[PDB]
Amino acid sequence: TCDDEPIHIPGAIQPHGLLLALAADMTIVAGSDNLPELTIGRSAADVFDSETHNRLTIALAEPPIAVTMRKDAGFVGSWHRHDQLVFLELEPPFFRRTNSAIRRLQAAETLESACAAAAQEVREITGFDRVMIYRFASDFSGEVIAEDRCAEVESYLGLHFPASDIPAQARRLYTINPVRIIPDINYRPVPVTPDLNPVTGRPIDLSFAILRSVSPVHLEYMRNIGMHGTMSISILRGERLWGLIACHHRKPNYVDLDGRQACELVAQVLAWQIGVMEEQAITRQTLKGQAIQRSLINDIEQLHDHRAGLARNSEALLELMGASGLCLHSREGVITIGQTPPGPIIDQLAQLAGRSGGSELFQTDRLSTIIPEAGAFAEVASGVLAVPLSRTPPRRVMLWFRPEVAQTVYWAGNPDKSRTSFAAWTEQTHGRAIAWQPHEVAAAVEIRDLIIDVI
Amino acid sequence: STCDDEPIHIPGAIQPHGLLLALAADMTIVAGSDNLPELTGLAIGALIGRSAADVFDSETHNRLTIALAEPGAPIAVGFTDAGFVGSWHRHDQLVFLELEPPPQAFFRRTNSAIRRLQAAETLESACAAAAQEVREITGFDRVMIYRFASDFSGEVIAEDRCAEVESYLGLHFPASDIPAQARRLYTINPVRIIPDINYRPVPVTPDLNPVTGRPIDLSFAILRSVSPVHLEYMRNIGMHGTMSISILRGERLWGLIACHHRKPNYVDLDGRQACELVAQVLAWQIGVMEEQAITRQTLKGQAIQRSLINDIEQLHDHRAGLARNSEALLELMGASGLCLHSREGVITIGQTPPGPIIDQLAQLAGRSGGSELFQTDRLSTIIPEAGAFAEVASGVLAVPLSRTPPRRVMLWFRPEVAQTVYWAGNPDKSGRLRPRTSFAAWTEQTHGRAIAWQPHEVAAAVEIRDLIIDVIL
Ligand SMILES: */C=C/C1=C(C)C(=O)N/C1=C\C1=NC(=C\c2[nH]c(/C=C3\NC(=O)C(C=C)=C3C)c(C)c2CCC(=O)O)/C(CCC(=O)O)=C1C
Ligand SMILES: */C=C/C1=C(C)C(=O)N/C1=C\C1=NC(=C\c2[nH]c(/C=C3\NC(=O)C(C=C)=C3C)c(C)c2CCC(=O)O)/C(CCC(=O)O)=C1C
Repeated sequence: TCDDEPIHIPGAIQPHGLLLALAADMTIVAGSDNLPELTIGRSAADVFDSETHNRLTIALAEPPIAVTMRKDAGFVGSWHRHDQLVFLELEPPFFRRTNSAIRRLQAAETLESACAAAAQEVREITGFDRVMIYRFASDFSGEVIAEDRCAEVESYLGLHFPASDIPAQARRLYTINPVRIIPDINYRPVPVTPDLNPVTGRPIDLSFAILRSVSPVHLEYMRNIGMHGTMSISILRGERLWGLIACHHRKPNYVDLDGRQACELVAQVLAWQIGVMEEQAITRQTLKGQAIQRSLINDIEQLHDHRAGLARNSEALLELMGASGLCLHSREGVITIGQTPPGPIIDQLAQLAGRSGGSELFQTDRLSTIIPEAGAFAEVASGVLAVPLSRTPPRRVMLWFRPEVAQTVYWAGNPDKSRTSFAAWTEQTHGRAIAWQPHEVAAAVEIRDLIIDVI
Repeated sequence: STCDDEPIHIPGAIQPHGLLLALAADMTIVAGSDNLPELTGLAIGALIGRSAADVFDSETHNRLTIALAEPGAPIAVGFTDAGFVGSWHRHDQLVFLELEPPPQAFFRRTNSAIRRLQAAETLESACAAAAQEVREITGFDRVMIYRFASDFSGEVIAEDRCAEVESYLGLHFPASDIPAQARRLYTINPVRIIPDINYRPVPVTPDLNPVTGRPIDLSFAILRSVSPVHLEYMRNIGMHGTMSISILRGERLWGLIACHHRKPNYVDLDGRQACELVAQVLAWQIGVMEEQAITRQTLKGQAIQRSLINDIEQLHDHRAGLARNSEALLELMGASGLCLHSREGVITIGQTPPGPIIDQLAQLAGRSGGSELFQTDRLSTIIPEAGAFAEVASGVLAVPLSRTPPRRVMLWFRPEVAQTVYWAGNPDKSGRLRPRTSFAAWTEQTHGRAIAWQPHEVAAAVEIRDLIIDVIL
């Protein structure tokens, strides 16, 4: 039921800032009940006097911003257009550092040097007590991979977390609204009145609201963890939530707007910088690589036909990919090399192969989670790779697999849930095989590219 | 073409607008700008061997000592208590140090246009945005952006200039105007500013690396003296103040932000600090728009691909099938005609040349450069006798279907277009070497060229084979 809470229409905001919803050919309609007080539906040309309405409205009408109360203070004006009406949020009220951190983020050589640099700067620009960089694995559980922190605050590096610490609907949001901050986690929520879209006749969609009332479930989270000031930035490699810059603080802390814009730009930089390294390991490997591969190709290219060619040098080509066993799978011809799974090799994997192929391949570390009955066969089938020969179908799919490996994984303790406390706790992990990056995959691809020459 | 020979990293001099120091590990300053006599009282032969701190403030002394600790600019050199600007680096094995004379509103202007380049939907909407922003912040009379071609010749593809400033837009430039070595370092030294071009260079004394047997490598120098030829160049062009930024898409010199000014003009560190970022942000978008278009070409190739799947499912000869779909799929990639070359069967669909298509193009095909393709925009160039059929075969694109023997070949043909390109020059008219005196645009109209294939159009053909294969199962 975790992916079921509707967080985007919460009908409230946070007390520190105040916001207004207006009718677009500008008159103002639906009000946040955080701002009527220290300053109901109303006509919009009716804001500070023409200085901050008019010039700021025309810039909003045609194509950030800086903004007369009884109390006479000064606010920050951020906005956006969404579900067809005009939003406007208000919160209370250097350059070298930013560029030099790009300049350092550009020279960083390894994926760790990229992140601990990323982690480094956005702490030095929010002062936050802890700035962790959080990569998602495929199952979208995570691991804090690098970390930069003030002393005396507990350290969470190399630490795995449930996928559940941020649920499914929460994640589209961070895939589309790329940044979020709550300064005090014990803010008493101040409602929006009404929560009626006057336009679409239903609750106030508060999606690109950065003042939005947040989940009490994740409020429960930070009174647990004991950090009362928190912000994050999501990391987007091609519309996919790759990971998160999760910032923390023992005490509440506000980061002002142009101060929060810099934080994000860093993540964007890492979003190529990672993509830089994603691709130069992708060609550092195809080289060594060719030297030995091309050899046992000409040894499989002793093709009067292939099995006497391949399986003669398969005991060599098996050693390439951690091939505990493999299988050839044509609908008619299934050929095993090495250690064999028998019947749901054919139907429960090839149908499993190209369906939701998505034109990309299928690889998995776990099978008892992707096909439940693989649990009995973990000793030879705990993890599986498969490459289509391509149309859906005949879709003749080749596949290599891996046995299970007993690794010990650390956790913010007991992933067994409501949660309570997150001290270090070990789980021995069964039914899991050891992974793949493309010095095996790009080998595997450059296997069947090479094979397909069997014309 | 000695152009590519002149050693430019060791001019033996720096520029007057600042002063430079060369120091070893323990701050024995080795060489110095010959205007340093006017700075501490000592003529240069006396600076030599002296220590750093004495030259300096007690404040500024320590603040460099810490910056050097980390195994990167900018400190301030208030040294005695006026304020200087400290850009440094290690190079050779010694630590260089260059010196320069003396928030928010600057920086809103940055993201306002950082996030502008993020929105840009075309290159030209992006580069009249890059060039626009560079100009808003370095106030240069003219801000051009320069595209490098395959030969390292170039083209002004966008431009922003204040009115009154004569325009070099859409103009081509020879590959000689930036010779080999300049590029070799513009790849690695991404920035250069020369603020006056009739400046009298301040030499460094000595011109010796004490570290090794060399003159002084002024590679990472912002202050290094440039070639006199490139100066006679810009007296000719009529712009007496210039700055360039290198636009690097992944360690290949892609192009250049070349700013110009009628009179001299200076850009402080911050000014061109933000500007190094603009070419950075821009080298990014170029790669996004590049690859975001590979997805919308992969888009419209959908409906008409589905066409020839149903046409090989029905006919099960792909030739019969695809060559029926021929009328459209060779418009998809704007090809004139194509041909399918199986070493056994050559079937020529639409417009195509005869018997030298076979061997003189499939033995030219891929050279067993397995990861490689083949193409041209002129074929009369490479098979000279193809000049005869240059009317139907001027450019070509051609995909293998295997490691040679089997050598299956698909190939797309494009005809000859009379396109008009123009430049300053006289690209043949390019004792010492000497730079051109006139830069008025001459037009040339080109014999035997196809339209430029893009990865845009290439990604099309690329997908075709990768489905023919899918089907053949
Ligand atoms: C299934 C419900 C949840 C469980 C269990 C849980 O632990 N949290 C749950 C719900 C939400 N989390 C929301 C935001 C959020 N969660 C995290 C989790 C982390 N913080 C960290 O510091 C680290 C790792 C170092 C993790 C994994 C983060 C970072 C965020 C974003 C905000 C922040 O910076 O803390 C969330 C959304 C609330 C809302 O937007 O209304 C929910 C519902
Ligand atoms: C055969 C010798 C040379 C001829 C002729 C010539 O024109 N240049 C020759 C050698 C060098 N050129 C150097 C630098 C340089 N050249 C250019 C060329 C252009 N500038 C433009 O604005 C445009 C078009 C709009 C072109 C085609 C540039 C940009 C530069 C760099 C400096 C700048 O921004 O003006 C050069 C290097 C000198 C040095 O810096 O050491 C040499 C040797």
